[PDB]
Amino acid sequence: STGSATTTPIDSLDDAYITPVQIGTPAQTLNLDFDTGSSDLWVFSSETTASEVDGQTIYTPSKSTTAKLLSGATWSISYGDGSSSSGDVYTDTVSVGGLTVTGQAVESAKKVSSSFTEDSTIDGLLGLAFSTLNTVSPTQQKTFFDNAKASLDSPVFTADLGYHAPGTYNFGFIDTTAYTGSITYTAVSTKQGFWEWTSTGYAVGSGTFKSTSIDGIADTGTTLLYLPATVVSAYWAQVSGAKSSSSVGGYVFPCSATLPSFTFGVGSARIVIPGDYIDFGPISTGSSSCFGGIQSSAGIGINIFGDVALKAAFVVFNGATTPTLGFASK
Repeated sequence: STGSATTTPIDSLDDAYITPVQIGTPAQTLNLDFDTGSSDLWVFSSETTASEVDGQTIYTPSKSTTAKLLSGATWSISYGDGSSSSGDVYTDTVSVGGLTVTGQAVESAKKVSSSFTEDSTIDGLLGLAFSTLNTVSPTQQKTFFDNAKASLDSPVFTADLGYHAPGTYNFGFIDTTAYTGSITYTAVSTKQGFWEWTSTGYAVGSGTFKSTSIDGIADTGTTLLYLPATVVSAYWAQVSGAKSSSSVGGYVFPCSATLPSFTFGVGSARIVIPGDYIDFGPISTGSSSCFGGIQSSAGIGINIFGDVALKAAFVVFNGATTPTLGFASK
């Protein structure tokens, strides 16, 4: 089997991407944030505190003939950005782009933090990291991808995120028409539950490439590119007037600037992030100070290849017995 779904930016800055997901019988379609940095499939639901719902589409398990309460199971998750959610658990039929899993754990939110409430366009998350991070207790549950894996033509999914435009998540096959040149594969460590890999270095604009190992995670659920402070300083030093602002919470730059590209290494290959991808616009409406898309990972504890980086590539998440990551230009 295979699946193929379109993923769409939630706003004009590509802050996140939503992908339609069918849950239950008859289908209830929710728009979920596919997140390769976590491993819970959770949804706004009929059980969510009413004051914490503001425009989201909710899953109503009582209206699904295939929904079954997973007796005794609860979940609770906190994310890197400080947001959180929790609730109880159903199993139900879940389909993504024609690919169907029966008995998928669907985690029903009773509580969500304000950040989720305020984002009316995101109805939940669909985790695509390794199932070892799944927070369901007392019986840990598998991700959609883990459940689908044995049925897939090939045990892979791919992320093809668009810049200010729709893109694609595919399951079970590699679309050889979706990228240019070759795919370069690189080793993955699952020791922390993430798609963790080591970049071979970087360049700023037309500058020389610096060979240096950068350990980080491929995370579709993080907006920006978070790298070591040395790297990030070298980038923003090439932008006149750029500075790190503690009051704003990162690097800002004059909105009149033209940003340089940023290149990262995948083995001997190179992925080029165009400068425009690094512009996240005015810090506040009407401001002439703009927020940078490359930020320091210092104090996160890990480097994160988020959407800013991933959308410059066709990315293969290979879930074979020995997982790997592949990157191609497109």
